[PDB]
Amino acid sequence: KNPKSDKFKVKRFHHIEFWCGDATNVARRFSWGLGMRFSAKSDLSTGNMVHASYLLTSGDLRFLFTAPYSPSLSAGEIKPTTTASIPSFDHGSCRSFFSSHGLGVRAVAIEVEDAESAFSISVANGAIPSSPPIVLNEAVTIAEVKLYGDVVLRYVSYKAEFLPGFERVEDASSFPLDYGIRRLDHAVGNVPELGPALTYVAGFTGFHQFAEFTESGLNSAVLASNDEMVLLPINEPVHGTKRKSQIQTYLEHNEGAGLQHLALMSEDIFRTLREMRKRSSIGGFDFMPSPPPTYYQNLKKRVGDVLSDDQIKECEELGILVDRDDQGTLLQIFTKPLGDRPTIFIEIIQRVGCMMYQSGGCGGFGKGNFSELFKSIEEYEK
Amino acid sequence: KNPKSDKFKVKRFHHIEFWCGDATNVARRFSWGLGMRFSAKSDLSTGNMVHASYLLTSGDLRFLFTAPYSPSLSAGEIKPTTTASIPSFDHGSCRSFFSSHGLGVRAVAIEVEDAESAFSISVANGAIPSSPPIVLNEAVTIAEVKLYGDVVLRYVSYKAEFLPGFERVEDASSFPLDYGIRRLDHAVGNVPELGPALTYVAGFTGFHQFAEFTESGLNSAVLASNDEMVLLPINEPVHGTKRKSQIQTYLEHNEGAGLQHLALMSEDIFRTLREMRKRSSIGGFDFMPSPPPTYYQNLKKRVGDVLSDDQIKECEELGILVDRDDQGTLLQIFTKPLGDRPTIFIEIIQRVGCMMYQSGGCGGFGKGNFSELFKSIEEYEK
Ligand SMILES: CCCCCn1ccc2c(C(=O)Nc3nnnn3C)ccnc21
Ligand SMILES: CCCCCn1ccc2c(C(=O)Nc3nnnn3C)ccnc21
Ligand SMILES: [Co+2]
Ligand SMILES: [Co+2]
Repeated sequence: KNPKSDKFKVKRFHHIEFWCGDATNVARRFSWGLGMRFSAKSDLSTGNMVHASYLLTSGDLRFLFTAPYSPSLSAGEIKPTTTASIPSFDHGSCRSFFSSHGLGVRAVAIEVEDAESAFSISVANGAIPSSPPIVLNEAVTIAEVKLYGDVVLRYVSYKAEFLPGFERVEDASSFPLDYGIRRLDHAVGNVPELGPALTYVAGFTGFHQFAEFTESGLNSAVLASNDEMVLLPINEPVHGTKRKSQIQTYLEHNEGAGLQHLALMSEDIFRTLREMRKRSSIGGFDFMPSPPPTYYQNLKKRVGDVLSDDQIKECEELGILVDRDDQGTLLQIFTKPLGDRPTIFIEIIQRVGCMMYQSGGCGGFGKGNFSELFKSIEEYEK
Repeated sequence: KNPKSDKFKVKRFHHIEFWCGDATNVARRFSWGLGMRFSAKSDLSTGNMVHASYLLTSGDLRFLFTAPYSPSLSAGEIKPTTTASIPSFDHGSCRSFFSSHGLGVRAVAIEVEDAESAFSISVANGAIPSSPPIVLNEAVTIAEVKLYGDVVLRYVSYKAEFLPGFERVEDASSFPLDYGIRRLDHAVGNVPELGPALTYVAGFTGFHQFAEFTESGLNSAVLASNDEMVLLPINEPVHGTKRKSQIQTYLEHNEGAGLQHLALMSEDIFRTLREMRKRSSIGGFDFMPSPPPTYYQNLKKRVGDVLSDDQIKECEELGILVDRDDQGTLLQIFTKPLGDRPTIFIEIIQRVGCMMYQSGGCGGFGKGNFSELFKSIEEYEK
């Protein structure tokens, strides 16, 4: 059941912002590893004396990488006179975030009808303000509230081309990489306690529970906007298990709550994973270990309806996971952590079914793969 | 004249250590961009709870990228019980370095006969101690003194395979990239005052002046070991010029003195630059703007002895600079800055001449290219 209870008009995921120590090196690694184009910049060359910000795009997916310059470059500025293109940026907050968490997502940004209204309604409904609404060049409004840990939910609204003060990247520097990724499907937080986290976020957004999960080491639940295109799962650890909770491992290495993974939808997950796997050892991203061939021997018994044995053969080569709802089927795979710490990682997914356009969350989030991978591992020892 | 006055036995450049916020992303970017192999690691997976360190190699060139983990992972350790593999590492020093300078070189490491003797003699001769000699697994001794700014000169000596506690990288993760780079040729510091800097470094090493330079915006001089294989140039700015000194720009954006560039010798600079230029826009390194065709039209008049017109044609395609000594010829090119700030960059070089092996510094360091590039620019306006 979908009570359609959003307290303000939400459209789509807009962008994800990473706070880095060096935005250049992270952005170039991600660009090559994920096949994203360099599409906009705000930095010294555009007159920004405060922060360096580089935008990568693939389809509708927008990854922003930001790092501070020396505060000495902008010591004479005040907020009214700032050369920053993102007004919520703060040297001290950014350095504190990165020193505490390492490389990670600072902002999950959603496009709304009216960012000032969204901020006002959010705060009136319990949200903790982070950055008040600010109008950029009478064209875009941006506002931020706290989501979990040091991650903020960022509202962006446009009157009528990322942000004012960002310049389009010249095509000689913008190589048209594309491995098939097209949009952000969901963004998942890890927190120490799920109940209070859900009550807080659902409280100021009005997002409704879409799904929920629960020996796997976690409990989780998914918050969703009215049309269920903005999906915000949250995990908490389950203590006492023989194998230690990876949610707890995350919290320890991340120094508390934060964004656990970003799921990126591909229009052709086989092409995406072929392209990403070719680059894993030459600057790209590594993938989690493949499931045993038992898992794929069982796959015919569960999705032989949807995938040909040739297409299942291809899943086995690429190490792709498959799960199935009563409503749709999900193809998914997980990278190893994106940086030094065993914290944030990326999920590549593709959904089949729920045609009306495709409805959000078609096929779920892969809950069934906990059991079937444990079963497949038991069957391999044989 | 070479007074051969080293106060201790110096062998060769051993490695360069970068202090990063995320070693993973910088190391993968550098590996792809420069064609270096992932060859050793010390991190969580090897039991290091303190820092993540990844070693890249090409020929004899060794680039080390290190970042701190959360201090909470190692809060119960003390120096006698540390899981760090580099004993000079300190969470606070590393975070302070990176927050102040951004991505940069922390250590210029040279292999010596006896690192404890080298440290003792250095300090007895005015060096500022940074990390006392420490014996690792009765196999390697490491010690550090201050060089300039927050950069240290690191001594390493081996009794009889990077460092103890580092593990060789498994070949499945170690892709054998190689674009022709073979060793570090020289490493250059920028300081506010050259005299005191030279007096300090030459004082504790006994390195002798190899060369010196001086409207270009700087004054410089080169310190060299007995056989002139360890070359340590130092630059200071020249104020008042119409165009602002890039040495001064460095000092402002770096928050003081530091390492300006690393010159990497290639066994085939044409292959190296073809390979690096192919990757500039897909995660690698960008190069400084090419000199005008006038520069190459003049090149026949100065090195037509050494390079065929076909080989000069190839320099023009790749944007390679050429300078010439009375003793040898130098091919060189410069990258754009390696990170967000206009601070550290890389030079690719190849030397021809001075065959005995090749003697160090053959062809100089390119001083003649200041005039000839200014001349070539004047001739292009035509
Ligand atoms: C034993 C590992 C085998 C794969 C099990 N496995 C299945 C899904 C999944 C997610 C994930 O994608 N979780 C999510 N995404 N949105 N909501 N949630 C809760 C993250 C980490 N391991 C996962
Ligand atoms: C106007 C720019 C045209 C190139 C002029 N140009 C010639 C050499 C050079 C170095 C360099 O390599 N300097 C060095 N290396 N070792 N010692 N020194 C002093 C660094 C930056 N621009 C340089
Ligand atoms: Co997921
Ligand atoms: Co040089």
